[PDB]
Amino acid sequence: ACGILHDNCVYVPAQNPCCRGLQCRYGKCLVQVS
Repeated sequence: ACGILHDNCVYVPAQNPCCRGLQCRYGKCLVQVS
């Protein structure tokens, strides 16, 4: 259960719980796409 593009999360990259490619923003894990 890696943090997804709309999975509530905090900006702690050091221990990124998200799927590699997504980055936690204070609130939700942002899909680091542009």
